Amino acid sequence: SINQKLALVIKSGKYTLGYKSTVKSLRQGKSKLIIIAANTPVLRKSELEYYAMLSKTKVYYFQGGNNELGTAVGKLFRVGVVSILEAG
Amino acid sequence: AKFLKAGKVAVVVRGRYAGKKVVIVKPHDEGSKSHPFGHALVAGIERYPLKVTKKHGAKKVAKRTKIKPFIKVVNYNHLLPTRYTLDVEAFKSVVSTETFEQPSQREEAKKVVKKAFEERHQAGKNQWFFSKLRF
Amino acid sequence: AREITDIKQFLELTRRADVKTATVKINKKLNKAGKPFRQTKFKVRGSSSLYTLVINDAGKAKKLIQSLPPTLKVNRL
Amino acid sequence: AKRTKKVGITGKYGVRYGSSLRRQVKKLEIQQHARYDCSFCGKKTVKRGAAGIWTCSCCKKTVAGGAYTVSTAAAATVRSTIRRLREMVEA
Amino acid sequence: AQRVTFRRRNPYNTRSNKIKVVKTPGGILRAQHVKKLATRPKCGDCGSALQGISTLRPRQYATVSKTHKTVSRAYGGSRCANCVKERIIRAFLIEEQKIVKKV
Amino acid sequence: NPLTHSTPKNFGIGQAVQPKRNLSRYVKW
Amino acid sequence: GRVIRNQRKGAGSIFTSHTRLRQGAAKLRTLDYAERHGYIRGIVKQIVHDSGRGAPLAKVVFRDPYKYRLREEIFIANEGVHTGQFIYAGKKASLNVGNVLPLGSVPEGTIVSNVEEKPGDRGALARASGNYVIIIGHNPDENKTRVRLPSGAKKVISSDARGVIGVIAGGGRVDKPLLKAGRAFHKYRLKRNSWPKTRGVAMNPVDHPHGGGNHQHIGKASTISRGAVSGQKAGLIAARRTGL
RNA sequence: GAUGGGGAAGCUCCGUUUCAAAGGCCUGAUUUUAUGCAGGCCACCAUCGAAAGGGAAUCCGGUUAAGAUUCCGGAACCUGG
RNA sequence: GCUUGUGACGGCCCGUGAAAAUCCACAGGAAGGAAUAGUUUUCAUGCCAGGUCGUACUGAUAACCGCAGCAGGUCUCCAAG
Ligand SMILES: [Cl-]
Ligand SMILES: [Mg+2]
Ligand SMILES: [Mg+2]
Ligand SMILES: [Mg+2]
Ligand SMILES: [Mg+2]
Ligand SMILES: [Mg+2]
Ligand SMILES: [Mg+2]
Ligand SMILES: [Mg+2]
Ligand SMILES: [Mg+2]
Ligand SMILES: [Mg+2]
Ligand SMILES: [Zn+2]
Ligand SMILES: [Zn+2]
Repeated sequence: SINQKLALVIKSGKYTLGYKSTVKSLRQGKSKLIIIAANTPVLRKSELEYYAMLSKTKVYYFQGGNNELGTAVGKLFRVGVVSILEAG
Repeated sequence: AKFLKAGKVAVVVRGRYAGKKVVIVKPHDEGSKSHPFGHALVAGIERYPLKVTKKHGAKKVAKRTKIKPFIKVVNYNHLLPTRYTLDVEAFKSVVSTETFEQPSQREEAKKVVKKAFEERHQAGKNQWFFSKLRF
Repeated sequence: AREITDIKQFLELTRRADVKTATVKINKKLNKAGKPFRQTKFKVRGSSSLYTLVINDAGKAKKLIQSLPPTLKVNRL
Repeated sequence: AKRTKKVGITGKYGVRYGSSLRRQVKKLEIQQHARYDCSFCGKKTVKRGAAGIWTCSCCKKTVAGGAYTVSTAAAATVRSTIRRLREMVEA
Repeated sequence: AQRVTFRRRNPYNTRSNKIKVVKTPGGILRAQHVKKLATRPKCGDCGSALQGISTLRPRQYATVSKTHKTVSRAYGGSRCANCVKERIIRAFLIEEQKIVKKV
Repeated sequence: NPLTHSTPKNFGIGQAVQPKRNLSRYVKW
Repeated sequence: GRVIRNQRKGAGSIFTSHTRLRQGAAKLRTLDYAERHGYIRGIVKQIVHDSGRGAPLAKVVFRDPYKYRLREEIFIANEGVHTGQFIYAGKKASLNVGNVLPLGSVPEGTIVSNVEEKPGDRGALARASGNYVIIIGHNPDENKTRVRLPSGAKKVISSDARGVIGVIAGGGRVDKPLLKAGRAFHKYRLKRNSWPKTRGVAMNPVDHPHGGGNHQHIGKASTISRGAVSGQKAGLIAARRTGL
């Protein structure tokens, strides 16, 4: 159940939402895991993978669109990529 | 975990140098007195050398291998880092924050960069850096 | 058609080898709130365009007339 | 307030053309004037241009579809049939 | 109260026969024929108007300087900055993927 | 030697444009 | 009498098709070396409306195999095809919507559209909106394929004839009533001059075989034999049966 | 609406890129002279059809018995070289 | 406020609402070029030329068509309190 594990890290851990802030975390090496929605453009998805490969960051693919990923985090807006800074 | 170092090769995305390959010389992670953003000092190629075959004469080979360099301060968001590297110790000292804000000092620095690039192109190494990106 | 403001570039036009005539126009105009003054406009007839120099200082206008080349034809008013 | 009881969008036709014909037009006019979710951006910004043409306001991606709906029932059945056949002939 | 007339022999209100009423130094109202308005050049990828490009009729571009008709960047007067950015990112990422597919 | 490189062309279907070949068999006489 | 209405249409003076706003003839690619051996990839640039045609059209651009340039094709778009989608045409193409394959390279039950009657005529069957062809069997010997047509007829076609996977977009168009004479007027304004239609019984005998009489009636059987000549074939031609 | 072709006893008919060996501007080669002779480029293949469609470029003042955005005075603009 | 131009939007279609000449930009890198010297006529200034045909007036209860100086017919722009 990825939804339950992701729900808990919001309350007790440090997370980041959005493409621009996710790239900044990867550039600074402060990201431990990035979650990518299913309906994101492939060009954007392939660019996040290249950043994660350089910084040696694990990549998880979410089985759902940006609408579903926003609900899993706990937001009323669409989320494209989630960056996990520190787990709770 | 950090990859923006003093030998990383990146691709310029904006600013009259878009599509040009560049190498990072001095990075500034947390802004500065000017440029209040993450930026790096880079040196790149403005005019790539042309392809050389066996049929070209001595005078023509030397003409087609000329490299026009440039020096620029670029925001991090306008760069696309790669997995390639290029040592900058041959011209790391000349290119710094002081070499800017002076028209004459910029020209002297670029002359040093041109010498390093041309010698680097001779006895071919870092071939991906000297090949123009097609887009 | 074209207005020139620099005094130095006006003097070279009078000896550009394609200029034959010039005219001097005197206009009595008022300042923002007080007494009027004498405005002098120097127009140089070029081959392709007319160049006009406008100065509101009467003292400087007298000096420019003296320094105007004698070969150039000048029309008064 | 509720302006009309049952005519809805078909109130522009007044009392003409017969109620049964106006009832059938109402069902299909609602479908063609509605907004639909975009499968590429995730936003509900898909509207019809000409018949069979559906364009997203944000993505600017245009998808060929049905005359009055983005996807017809028959077309959905076709996708399932092609997917089933493709897997059999590939592995 | 002063009324005007066409100044050409075309008496019909077509696109090429548009007029504007102006007042002359002679103190009278006279019609002035105006040309059709120009259209901004568009991007070759997304169709949006190009920034930094003069808006002129097609034959007027042969009289203005080159600086009016281009931007100092690759694909200057053809594609906008965002489309050029996508071209460079797409070109680099695909070529990198081709290398790893070869091996 | 270090300035010239080998860049073979792929003449397969969907690859680089085909080169000029002898088409005398197909000439419309 | 005089020449009747259906005879005058063959002269083609005022009955020609109105083709000013047409986007171009909708055809497949010319069958070349790439099609019959491997496959070639194309890109959908835009999906546009075509005047006089219910189904939309797709503009697909391919690379010229023998010359450095781009070639543009006009296809009839199937449901699900979108702008920016890669289209694969050839013998070795995959079984996906929008791909062009010969009928001998698909399994039984495949739904196809814009089917060639013969290999190289660039599409003849299942072109109207919402129509498709069903593959029902194959004959590996003598290279034949059995297909089912939109009218229900069974036809035997060569397995080298090409087709597009999917169903023609724009289906369900005919389910909405036109609801008034004005909408019918604008429909035929972009097609041809065949509307409105005057009934033959409302004419005079000089004009139509149904014309005349103190009452409005036909007077003789409306079923007309196949062997009748021009000027007589008004009504139900070679009807096997009539009635509901 | 010609040509290439095919019909018609024939006046003529069909057809408009058609079952055709359908053509010329960038030069190089030459200082006998004017363009013969070498690569490559391009195959689009007559012409007619709008004084309201498309389209390079002018305005003000003055002047006649009767002309003027055309003449006069002044001030501009476009194309070709 | 009136006339008109224009901008950003919205409604409508089983109707989605010309073509070509012409002009420009970009991609590409064939050639051509500097040291006692060359290229730029897409920066400025300066030089020359721009043929042929139409152009008066009416446009209507008298200049057009109706046997005519006929209460008929005949496209359009400007629009004061
Ligand atoms: Cl009839
Ligand atoms: Mg006109
Ligand atoms: Mg009757
Ligand atoms: Mg009869
Ligand atoms: Mg009978
Ligand atoms: Mg003929
Ligand atoms: Mg003509
Ligand atoms: Mg007069
Ligand atoms: Mg007159
Ligand atoms: Mg008369
Ligand atoms: Zn979308
Ligand atoms: Zn763009």
